[PDB]
Amino acid sequence: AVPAPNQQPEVFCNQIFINNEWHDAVSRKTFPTVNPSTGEVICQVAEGDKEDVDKAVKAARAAFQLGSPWRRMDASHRGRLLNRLADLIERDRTYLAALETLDNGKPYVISYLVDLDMVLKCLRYYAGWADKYHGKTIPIDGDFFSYTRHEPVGVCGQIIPWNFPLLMQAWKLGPALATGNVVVMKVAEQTPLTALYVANLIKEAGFPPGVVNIVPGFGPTAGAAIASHEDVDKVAFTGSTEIGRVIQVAAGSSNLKRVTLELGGKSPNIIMSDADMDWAVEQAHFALFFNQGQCCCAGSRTFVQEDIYDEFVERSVARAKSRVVGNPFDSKTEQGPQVDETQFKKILGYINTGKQEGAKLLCGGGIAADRGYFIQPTVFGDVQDGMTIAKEEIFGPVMQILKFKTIEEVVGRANNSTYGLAAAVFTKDLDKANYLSQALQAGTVWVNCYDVFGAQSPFGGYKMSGSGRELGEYGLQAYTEVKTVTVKVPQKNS
Amino acid sequence: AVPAPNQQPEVFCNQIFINNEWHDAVSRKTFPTVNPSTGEVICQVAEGDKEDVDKAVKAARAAFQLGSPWRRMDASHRGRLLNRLADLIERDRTYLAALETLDNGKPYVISYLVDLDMVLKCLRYYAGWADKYHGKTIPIDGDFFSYTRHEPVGVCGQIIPWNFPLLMQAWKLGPALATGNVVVMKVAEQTPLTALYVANLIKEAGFPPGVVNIVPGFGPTAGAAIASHEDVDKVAFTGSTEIGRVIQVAAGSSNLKRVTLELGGKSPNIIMSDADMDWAVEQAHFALFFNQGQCCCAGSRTFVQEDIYDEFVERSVARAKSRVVGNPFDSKTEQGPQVDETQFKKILGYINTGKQEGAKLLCGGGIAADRGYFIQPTVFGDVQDGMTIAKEEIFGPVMQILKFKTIEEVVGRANNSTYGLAAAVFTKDLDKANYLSQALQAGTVWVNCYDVFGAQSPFGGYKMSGSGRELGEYGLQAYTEVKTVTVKVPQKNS
Amino acid sequence: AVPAPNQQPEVFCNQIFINNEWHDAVSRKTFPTVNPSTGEVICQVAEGDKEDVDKAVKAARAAFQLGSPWRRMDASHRGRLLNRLADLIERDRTYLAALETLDNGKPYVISYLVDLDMVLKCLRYYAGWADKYHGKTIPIDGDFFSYTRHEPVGVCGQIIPWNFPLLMQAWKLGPALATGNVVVMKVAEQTPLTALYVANLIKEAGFPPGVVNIVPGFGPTAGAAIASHEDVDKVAFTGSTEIGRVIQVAAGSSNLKRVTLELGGKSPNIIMSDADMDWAVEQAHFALFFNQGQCCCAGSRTFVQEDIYDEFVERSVARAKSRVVGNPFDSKTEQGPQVDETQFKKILGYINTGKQEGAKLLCGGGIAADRGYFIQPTVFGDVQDGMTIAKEEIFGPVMQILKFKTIEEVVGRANNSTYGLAAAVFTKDLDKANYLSQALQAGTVWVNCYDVFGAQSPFGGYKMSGSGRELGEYGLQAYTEVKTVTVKVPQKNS
Amino acid sequence: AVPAPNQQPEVFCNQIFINNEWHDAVSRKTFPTVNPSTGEVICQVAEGDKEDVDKAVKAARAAFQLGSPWRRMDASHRGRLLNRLADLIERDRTYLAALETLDNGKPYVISYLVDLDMVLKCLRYYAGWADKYHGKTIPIDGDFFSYTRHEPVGVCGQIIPWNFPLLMQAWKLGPALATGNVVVMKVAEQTPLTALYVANLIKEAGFPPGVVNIVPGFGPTAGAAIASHEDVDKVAFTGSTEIGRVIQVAAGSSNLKRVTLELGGKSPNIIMSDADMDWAVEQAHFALFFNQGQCCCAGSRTFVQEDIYDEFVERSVARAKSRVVGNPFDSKTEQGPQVDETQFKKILGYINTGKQEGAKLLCGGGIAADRGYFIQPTVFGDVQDGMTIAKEEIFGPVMQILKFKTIEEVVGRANNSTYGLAAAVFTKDLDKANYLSQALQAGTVWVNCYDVFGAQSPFGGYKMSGSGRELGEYGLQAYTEVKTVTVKVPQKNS
Ligand SMILES: CCCc1c(C)c2cc3c(C)c(C)oc3cc2oc1=O
Ligand SMILES: CCCc1c(C)c2cc3c(C)c(C)oc3cc2oc1=O
Ligand SMILES: CCCc1c(C)c2cc3c(C)c(C)oc3cc2oc1=O
Ligand code: NA
Ligand code: NA
Ligand code: NA
Ligand code: NA
Repeated sequence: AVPAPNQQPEVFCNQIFINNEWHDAVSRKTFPTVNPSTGEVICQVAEGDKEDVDKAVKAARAAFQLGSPWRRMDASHRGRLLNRLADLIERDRTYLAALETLDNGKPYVISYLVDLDMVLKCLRYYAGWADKYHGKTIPIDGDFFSYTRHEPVGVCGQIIPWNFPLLMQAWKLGPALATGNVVVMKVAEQTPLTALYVANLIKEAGFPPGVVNIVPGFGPTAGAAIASHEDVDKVAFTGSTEIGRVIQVAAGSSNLKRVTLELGGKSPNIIMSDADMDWAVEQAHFALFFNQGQCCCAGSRTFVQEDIYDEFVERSVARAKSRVVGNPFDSKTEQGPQVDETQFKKILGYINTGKQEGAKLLCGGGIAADRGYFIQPTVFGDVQDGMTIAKEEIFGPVMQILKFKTIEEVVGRANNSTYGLAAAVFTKDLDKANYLSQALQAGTVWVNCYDVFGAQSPFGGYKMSGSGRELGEYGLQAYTEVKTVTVKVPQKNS
Repeated sequence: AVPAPNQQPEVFCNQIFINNEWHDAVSRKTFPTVNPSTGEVICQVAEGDKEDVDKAVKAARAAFQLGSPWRRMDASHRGRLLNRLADLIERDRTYLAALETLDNGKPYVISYLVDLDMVLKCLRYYAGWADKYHGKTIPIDGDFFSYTRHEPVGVCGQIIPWNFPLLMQAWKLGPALATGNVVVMKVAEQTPLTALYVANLIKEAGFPPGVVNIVPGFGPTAGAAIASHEDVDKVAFTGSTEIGRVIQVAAGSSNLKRVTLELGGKSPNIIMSDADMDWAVEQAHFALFFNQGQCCCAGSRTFVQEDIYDEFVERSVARAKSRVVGNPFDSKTEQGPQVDETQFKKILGYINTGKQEGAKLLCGGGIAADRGYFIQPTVFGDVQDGMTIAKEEIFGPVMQILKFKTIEEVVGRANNSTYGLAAAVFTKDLDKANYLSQALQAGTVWVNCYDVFGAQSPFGGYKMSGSGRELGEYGLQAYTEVKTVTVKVPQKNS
Repeated sequence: AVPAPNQQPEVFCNQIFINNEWHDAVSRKTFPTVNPSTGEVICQVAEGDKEDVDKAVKAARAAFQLGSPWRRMDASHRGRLLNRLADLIERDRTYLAALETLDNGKPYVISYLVDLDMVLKCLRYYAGWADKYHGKTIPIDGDFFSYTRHEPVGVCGQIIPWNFPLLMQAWKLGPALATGNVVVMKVAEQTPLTALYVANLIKEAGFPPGVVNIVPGFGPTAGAAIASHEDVDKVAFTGSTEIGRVIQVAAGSSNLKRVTLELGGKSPNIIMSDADMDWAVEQAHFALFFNQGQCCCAGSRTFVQEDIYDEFVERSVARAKSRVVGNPFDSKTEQGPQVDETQFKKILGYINTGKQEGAKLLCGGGIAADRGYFIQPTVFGDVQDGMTIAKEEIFGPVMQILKFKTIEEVVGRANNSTYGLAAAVFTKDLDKANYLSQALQAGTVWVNCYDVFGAQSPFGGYKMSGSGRELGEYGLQAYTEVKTVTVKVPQKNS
Repeated sequence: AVPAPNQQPEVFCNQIFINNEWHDAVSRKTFPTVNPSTGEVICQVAEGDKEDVDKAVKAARAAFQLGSPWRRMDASHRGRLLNRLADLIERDRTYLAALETLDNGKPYVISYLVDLDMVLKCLRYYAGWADKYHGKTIPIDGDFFSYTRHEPVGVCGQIIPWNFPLLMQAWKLGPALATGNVVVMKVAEQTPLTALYVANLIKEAGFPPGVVNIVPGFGPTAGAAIASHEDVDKVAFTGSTEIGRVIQVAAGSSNLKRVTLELGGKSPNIIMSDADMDWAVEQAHFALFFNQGQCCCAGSRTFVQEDIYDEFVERSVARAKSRVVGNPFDSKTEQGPQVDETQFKKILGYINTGKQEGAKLLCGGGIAADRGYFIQPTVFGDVQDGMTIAKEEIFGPVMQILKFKTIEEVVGRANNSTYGLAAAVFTKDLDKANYLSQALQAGTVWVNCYDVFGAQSPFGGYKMSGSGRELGEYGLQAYTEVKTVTVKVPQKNS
C-alpha cells in the first residue's frame, strides 16, 4: 500500500547549511549530482571545501558554548525536537523516498517501506534516549562523594556515505543530538539531496542555529578538512577501509579527536546442510543482492555444506535469473542501478577478474541496459578462498558460492579475513548455532536471517571493518565525554 | 579429589550469636537437633524466642547507626571482609561439609563438591559487588542537579530453610553484607549447626559486632518475632508457600517492612522427541532426585512427548532402581535420608495419594531402611494434570512422568499451575528451545541442562513461587534503599 | 500564558471501562461525585464492586495471553502508542485541566501548568523506555550461555488517590504499559471523572481492548476486590499508611501478589541560618501549602535555626495571610477547597488539637467559606516534637514551625518519625548540604528547593511512607518479572 | 606503621618475559637502569626491540586462540587469579616498595603506603568485575531475539610510564585481564624493574603462559613496534601528548587497532576567597609537589582570588621552604630526586624560562643536589596566562601562582588551554562549587581536595590530555569488543 511516486521530484535544497541558513561555497563552485537510472544531471550542488567546513565548525562551536540555548535546553526537550523532526520526515515521506530513489537508484518501494521507515524508527528511538543516559554515583574509599557526569563530547564531525543516504544521516544525528552534541556533517557527492532536504526540516523542527550544519562537497577536500580540523572533538566516518586509515592518521596528526569508523566487509553467510533450503536460498539472495549489492555487510561469501551444494546453487541461480532489473520507480523492479560510473566500472572489473581466475560463471556477467548503470545479477560458483572475488569487497550484485565439509573448517575459512563486520549462520540445530555465533569474528551474527537491523541493536566491525558501535545504547558511548567529580565530605557513610 | 570425612564431627557452636558473643536463650531453653540418618539426637541448641530476637535487633540497629564502624567502612573493605570469610570457610571446608551431612542428611561428597563450592563462589562473587553498585546522576528538567544514592535498607531479618543450610546462608549474607546492611538471621531448627559455626568465622574475619546476628529456634516463635518486629526494615524468607503468606501478612500488620520470598514449585521438565535420549534421562533423574528431592525447583513434572514415552519411562525406571540409598558418608551413596520425620511422613502420604488416584507406580513407593528417614526412589507413570501428585509440591524422591502431544498443548499444561519457580526444555532444535523458553512462566528456564546455578545469574519465582530475585546484580535490589537528591544550581548545562 | 477555562465543563464519561467499551455496574448502582467548591453533585458515576473487578481482570488476563496483539506488539510500538496518548491529552489539555479543577478543587492555573504539564512529560518519558529496558547476558561458570529476559509482571491492579488524579494515573500507566503489562485501575470516588475521560483517549490512541481497564467505585468494595483477587499479579497503591497495611495483608492473604506503596509522610523542611531568607520563606510556603496541603510529601515540619527564627516566622505569616483562598477557576486564587467533607472535618480537628496543646496559632485556624470545603491558611509556631500536629499527617493547609540550634540536633529530630517520604535543606554551605542529605532518612532530599519532580528521578518512601520507587528507570522495576534462561553449549569461550 | 626498608634490595628479574619465561633480547643487547638518588647504575636489563615484540605478540595471540585455557576459563576464575596476584604483591610488599624507590626515587614511605596500597586496591577491584560486565538482551522489532556478548578485544599492547611504574601496570593489567584479554606490555627504560618482578608473581599466581608478556626496551623501538604491529588489536599509551600523536598515527597506518591515551595536563587548582585557608594551602602544596612534581594531573596552575592572594602566597612559600628534600629511604624525606638527568635539566630549563619572562621567583630556583637529581621546591608568583611556565607541562617541583578576581573570569582562563585532565575548586559555598565543577573542561574535578583516586572512579582527559577513561566500570569499555547476535524466532512476545 505504497503511495504513487512523483517520478520527477523537484529539488529545493542544494546549498551548504550553516546556522539554519543556506549558503554557496566561498569559491562559488558547484558540482553536478546525477540520476543513475538515466545518466542525466539532476541539479548543481554547492561544492564545499576546507573554508566552508571552517565556517561550519565555528557555527557549531558557538552553539555549544556554555549558556547557549542548546546547552541549557532540558534533555527531555532534545527528545521532543527529535520526535518533531521524525513527524516532519513522516509528513514528507512520499517526497523523500522519491528523491532518494532519483538520486541513489534504489527501488522506490524500498525507499518508502524500508529506508524511510528505518529513519523514523531510528530518530524516535534516540529521542527516547535523550534524558536516560545516566552518569553514576560511586562508592569511593575515604570521606568523599564521587560521581560522574556524562557530558556531550562537543563538536562532532560526521562523514556519511552514499549507499543509505537518509538512514545513515539518521544513525549519526540520532545519538549525537540525543546527547547534546553539535554536528558538522559531510554528505556524499553521489547522494547529497535528501540530507539537504532534511536540513530544511531540522530548521522547521526548531533546532537552534549551529546545532546541525551540513557541508556537501568532495572527500579529499571537505571530508579531510573535518578529520584534520583542530576544534573538531570527534569524527565518525562510514566508508572504505582505505579511507578509514586516512581519517585515523588525520586525527592523530591534528588534535587527537576521538574516532569511530564503520568500514568494509567480506561477510560470510554459512549454510549448514540441515538448514531450511527454501528459506536459506531466499535469504542468501537477499543478503547479497539487497540495495544493488551496495551494503558493507553484504553476504558476499556464501559458504554451503557439500551435501546441499548442488541444489542450493541451482536454486540460487534460478532466483538470480528471475530478479527484475529496471526502472526503480516501477513497482515490479527489484534491482535499480549502481550509484555511479565509478562503481559501475569497478564492479565490471571484478566480474572480469572472476571469469579470469577460474570462478565458474553461472549467470549474468554483463551490462543489463543501454542507459544508466545497470548490472546483471551475477553468480559465481566453485569459488576458492585465494580468489580475488572471495577476498575483496565488490559492492555489487555479484554472488560468490563456496563449498565446505565441516564446521571446524568453515570457521577458520570464514574468519580468515581482515574484515569482520558481519556474518550469518543458517541451521536448525541449537548447538551449531551457538558454536558458530560464538566462534565467528564479526560485530553482528545473524542466525537464520540476514540484514536484520534495529535501532535497539548495536552494529559495527571487528578487525579492520571498523571500531566503535553504532545504534542501541552503545551508539551513545562515543558521543559522551565522562567527567568525574569528587567532593570532600565531613564524614562518609554507606 | 574429596578428602575423607570425620563421620561424627564435633560441635563447637550451639548458642545464640549477638554482638560477636555467644549467649544462651533468656529462657535457657534448648532443643535437640537430630541426625536424619540415624534418628538420634546430635546435641542441644539454644532455643531463641521473642526476647532473644529483640536483643538481636537492638544490636543490629546499633551497628547500623550513622557514624558507626560498619557505616563508615569503605565499600571496598566490606568486600575484603567477605573474601576473608570465604577464605575461612575454605580452610574449614572439610569440617563444614561433614557437619552439613550430619545435620541435614545429604551425601558428603555433594556437601563437599557442590554446596561448599557454591558457598565460596557466592560470597566471592558478592565481595566483588560491594563497591560497584552505582547510583545514578540524572538529567532532570530545569536548573537542578539530581542524583541517586543506593543506601542499605537497614536491619534485615533473614529466615533460612533446612534444605541448603550453608548455601542459603551465603545467598543472603552475600548481598546483604556487600551493600552495607546488618542482619538478624533465623536458622532452621532441623539444621542450625553449620550456620552457627560460620558465625564464629564471621567473628574471626573481623566484622564489627552486631552486623551479623544469628538466633536458632522455631518458626512460630523466633521467625514470627522477626517478621512482626517494628524495627526490622526488611525480611527475607525461603520456605513453603503457606508460611510465605504468614510472613507477608505479618509484614503488613506491623511496619510495612519490605518482603522477598522464595517459595515452592512444581517445575516442569519438558522432553521433546528430538532430545538426546541418554542425556535427557540422566538430567531428568538428577532434576527430580537431587538432594533427596528436597529442592524447591525440583523437576517434579517430567513431561515427555508421546513418541519417546515408553522408552523414556523404561530407562528412567532402570536408573531409579539403581540409585543407591544409604549412609551419606559412604562415597557410593547417591541418596541420603529425608531431613526429618515430618517430611518422611508427608512423603509417604503423597506416595499413597498417587496410588489411590490411579497413577501407575513403576518402582519404589515404600520405606527404604528400618532406621533413619529413608525413602525408596519412586516413579509414577501415566500421571495426569488433575492428580494431586501433579499439582502439589512433594519435596521427596518421587518422580511424576506425564505424556504430551504438541508444543502448544505442553505450554498450556506446564503453565497451568500457581507455581513458577523453574522449568526446563530438552531438544536439539533451536526454534523449540526459543519458543519454550519465552512461553514458560518460570523464573529460570534451563535448556538441555537442569539445576545449573551460578552466583552471576538471578533466581526466583513467578506467581506463588515467590517474589524478587536472589543472585546476580538482581540480588542487590532488595537490599538497597534509593534516595534521590535534587539540588538547585545557578544554571544547568548539558 | 494560560487559556481561559470552561468553568462548567460537560461530562462525557461516567461508566466502567472494560475492553474499550463502557458498562454500567452489574448492580446498576451509581454514586455521586461532588464539586468540593460548591458541595453540589456534578453527576452520577457507575459504582464498581467485586463482580465488576472480576470482569475487568478477565478482560486484562485475555489481553495478556501469549500471542495476543498486545504481547506480540513491538516494544517500540508500545512507545508510539504512549506518545499518541500524550498527543491526545495535549489536544484536550484545557478541557482536562478544567474537569480536574471541577472534581478535585485545585486551581485551574495549577491544573493546566503543573498537573497536565507533568502528565504529558511522564507519558512521553515512559514512551521512551518501552524498547530500552534490557536484560543481561551473564558470564556464568561452565559450558553454558546464560541471560535474562525482562518480561511484564502481568495483570496490574492500580489504586490511585484523589489528590493528583491525572498525574498519579500517568505515573502508574507510564511504566506499566511501557513494559507491556495490562492494567486494572481503581480510581478515587472523590475524583473519578478525569481518569474516565482519559480512558476514552486510550481507546482513540489505539490501545488493544483489555490492556487498560478502569473501575470507579469505593475502597472497601472495588479496591479490596483488586487487592485480594486471585488472578492479579501486582498491586500498586497510593494513599494512607493505614490502608497500605490493609493492602499488604490482602496480598499475603490471597496470592502473594507483588506490592508497591506510596503512603503518607511528615516531611521535615530544614532552614539553616545561612539560607537565602526570601528564597527559603517562599519555598517553605510552597512546600506546605501546595495543592491545599494535600501532598504526601508536604513540608509539614519546618525546622528553622534559632538565629533567623523570628524573622522567618514574621515573613512566613505575612505570606500565609496574603494567600488568596477562593474559586479555583479565578486566576488570582492560590488555594481552592479541600477535597471533601471528611478531610475538611479532620483538618479542623487537627487545628483544634494544636490550639489546645499549647502551640502558638499565628494566623488563620478556622473555616474560610460557608459553601464547600475551604480552610484558612493556618500557621502554628513554637511547635514541639511531641505535639499531635508535629507527629500526625494533617493533609491540609496547616504549617508547623519548629525551632532548632545545632545540625546534630535537627537530624535526630527530623529522623525521629515512622515516616520518611521526603525532606529538604536550605543552606549555602557545601558541607552542611552534604551532611544533611546523607543523614536524613527520606526517599527524596531537596536542597534549596522543594517539590521538584521529574519523570527522570525516582520518588518513594523510607520506613512507613512506602516501599518501591516510582518514576525514573526505578519505576520500571516493580513492573518487570525477571527470567533467567541458561542453555548448555558445546564449549564456552570468553 | 611502615616496616624498615632494605635500602639495597636485590634484583632477580631483568630480562624479557614471554610465555612465563625469561629470555634475553634476540640482539643480546642490554641497557643500564639507574638509581636517580645516586646517579649510579643498579643493573643491566634486556633491551627488547621489534623482534622481541614480534615474539611476544605471537605468544599472546596463541594464548588467545579459541579453545585455549585462557579463553575457556570461567570469568569468575579470572577474578580468582587477580586476587591471588594481589595476595602475592601483598606478601612481597616491603621488597616491592623498596625496589620502586630504588629505581624511581619516590620516598619509600609513599611507595609503601600509597603506591602499593593502590596497586592492591586496583587489582582487587578489577578482580570483582571479571564476571560482572554483562552484555544485553534487546527488545528488537519483529520476530527476533537479539543480544550482545561482551568479548575481549584481543591482543592488547600496553605502554606504561616511569612516574607510577607499579600503579600504572596495575591500572592496565586490571581491566585487561578482568575482561579476558592477553597483553604485550612495554615498560619504561627508567623504571623497568618493579614490573619485571611482578611478572614473576604473575607466573606464580598461575596465569597461563602468553597471557601477560613484558618487553623492556626503548620507546622508538619496542614502543613503536607495538603501535605498528599488524596483529595487535588495541594499544593503550600513557605519556606525553607529543608521543601520543605518534601512536594514533601508527595505529591508523597499520591495522586500525583501537587506541586510548592518557597524556599531559596543566591542571588548574582554583582557590576562592571563602576557602578554608590552611586546608587549601596544604592541598595546593600537595597538588603540585606530590611525586616530585611528576604527575600528569599536577595542580600547576594555582589560581587564587585577589582578596586572599598575599596571605596564601606567604603560607605557600613557607610550606615550600619547609619541604624536606633528600634520600628517599630516610623517613624524614618528603621529596626524592627527579627520575633522570633529562627531566632534571628540562625542569631547570623551565625554571630559567620563568625567571626570564617576568614571573616573580619566591623561593627555590636551582639545584638542591647534583648527586642524584634533586631540585629545590620552587614557587613562582604573579604568573600570567601567556607565560611559558603557565602553559607548558613542567613535570617538576615548580609552583605557578596566579591571581584572579571573578568566578566568570577564572573559568575562561582555566579552560583556555589545550589540556583538560584534572581541575580543583576550593570553596565552602555550594553554588560556586556546583557552577565550577560543571563549567571546567576537565576529566576529573576535585572539590576541596586533590589527587583523590579510587579504583571505582574513572580518570582520563578532555581535549589533548587524552581519550578514553581508566578505572571504574568505564575502564572496561576499551577492553571489550561488542558482538550482536540476532536470531529468528517462531513468535516474539514481550
Ligand atoms: C531457593 C533455592 C533453593 C535451592 C538451591 C539453592 C539449589 C542449589 C543447587 C545446586 C548448587 C545444584 C547442583 O542443584 C541445586 C538445587 C537447588 O534447589 C533448590 O531448591
Ligand atoms: C505519590 C505522590 C503524590 C504527590 C505528587 C504527584 C506531587 C506532584 C507535585 C508537582 C508536580 C509539584 C510542583 O509539587 C508536587 C507535589 C506532589 O506531592 C505529592 O504528594
Ligand atoms: C595517568 C595518571 C598518572 C598519575 C597517577 C596514577 C597518580 C596517582 C596518585 C595517587 C594514588 C595520589 C595520592 O596522588 C596521585 C597523583 C597521581 O598523578 C598522576 O599523574
Ligand atoms: Na546521484
Ligand atoms: Na537435624
Ligand atoms: Na469530587
Ligand atoms: Na631508574
